Amino acid sequence: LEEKKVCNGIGIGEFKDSLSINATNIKHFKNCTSISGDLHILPVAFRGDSFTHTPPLDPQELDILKTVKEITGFLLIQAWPENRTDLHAFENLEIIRGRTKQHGQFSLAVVSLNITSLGLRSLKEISDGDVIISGNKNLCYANTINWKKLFGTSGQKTKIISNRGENSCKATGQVCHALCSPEGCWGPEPRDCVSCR
Amino acid sequence: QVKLEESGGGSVQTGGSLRLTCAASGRTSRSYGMGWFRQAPGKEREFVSGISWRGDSTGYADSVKGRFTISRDNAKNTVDLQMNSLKPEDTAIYYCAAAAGSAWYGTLYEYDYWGQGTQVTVSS
Ligand SMILES: *[C@@H]1O[C@H](CO)[C@@H](O[C@@H]2O[C@H](CO)[C@@H](O[C@@H]3O[C@H](CO)[C@@H](O)[C@H](O[C@H]4O[C@H](CO)[C@@H](O)[C@H](O)[C@@H]4O)[C@@H]3O)[C@H](O)[C@H]2NC(C)=O)[C@H](O)[C@H]1NC(C)=O
Ligand SMILES: *[C@@H]1O[C@H](CO)[C@@H](O)[C@H](O)[C@H]1NC(C)=O
Ligand SMILES: *[C@@H]1O[C@H](CO)[C@@H](O)[C@H](O)[C@H]1NC(C)=O
Repeated sequence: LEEKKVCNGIGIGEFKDSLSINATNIKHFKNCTSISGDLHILPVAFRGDSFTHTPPLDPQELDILKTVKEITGFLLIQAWPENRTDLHAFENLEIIRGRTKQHGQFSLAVVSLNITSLGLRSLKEISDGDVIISGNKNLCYANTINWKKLFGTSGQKTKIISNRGENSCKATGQVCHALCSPEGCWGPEPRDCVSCR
Repeated sequence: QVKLEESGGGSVQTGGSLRLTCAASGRTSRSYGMGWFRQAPGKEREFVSGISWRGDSTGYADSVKGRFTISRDNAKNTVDLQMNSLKPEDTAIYYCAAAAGSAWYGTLYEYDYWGQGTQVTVSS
């Protein structure tokens, strides 16, 4: 029996005036599979915000998002706990539709994190909007991805810069698994292959 | 829920002064500590100056201590950065930033909203 639960995104309805996923609102994402709206994850979430009586977000509770398979809007991640090497909280995210876009441009934005891999092992479609992945000083694998297989509209482009050097990534063992096709990988394991050779 | 726009940049001669402004729009009627950053080609984005919501607390990087002055006008919803005695070593794209809360921060990792940036070129 397959069940699907739709929930409001950040900025919409129950989260009308929220800036980010935070300690107070994150419980309301439990069992959600489809986000009708956007998800913002900002630095505010982690240091807390007394002005809104919002305490700091416990990083373990991000794992609530593991049930999200779809996002109609965009995914913006601008802060993430250091001790997490990837975005496994979104390891089951399949689709980002991008009906709404950040700055009217981006459907997926991963900025200034310390991750070493994206880990979006389940991502199969970014229907609209651009992808920006910059400033992640330790992030490898991002350049291997064949984004054209994931896009859906015409002028979708990427902006992937100022991450970990490909040479430094290849120098270390951080390269797609030998079972991965030339379509890239989200990480070093076969589960992280976009497609298997 | 805050959009930021930098202005006041362009070309300047060494020894000259220049005043950058950051205009905020959107949900502006809550606490934001505001910061100024800059990114020179090749180099990574560094902190320049920061100011608290109230405007009573301010910070400056050592490279600009004495020469730069930050201020804000919460009524106009603006943040100015007065740059004097400019040097070629100040050439960079200057970014304005906001961090939800009262305090400013000296790292880029605490700021929730960023501007597009303005180029500031300093020549002999
Ligand atoms: C973290 O998530 C939580 C939960 O989603 C979130 O809490 C919500 O914050 C908003 C914004 O502060 C609250 O909504 C406000 O409630 C107060 C009191 O009733 C009202 O004064 C506000 O009304 C304003 O709205 C008008 C239009 O926006 C303004 O023009 C006018 O001046 C009014 O003052 C506003 O409705 C909401 O009550 C809470 N909800 C809960 C369950 O606590 C929090 O903001 C998030 N924090 C971050 C940093 O993301
Ligand atoms: C989520 O589903 C579980 C069943 O797995 C149920 O017990 C719970 O009430 C549902 N809601 C939340 C918020 O966890
Ligand atoms: C990410 O790494 C930087 C160092 O480049 C560090 O300053 C920052 O604190 C790290 N992130 C977090 C959430 O601590």
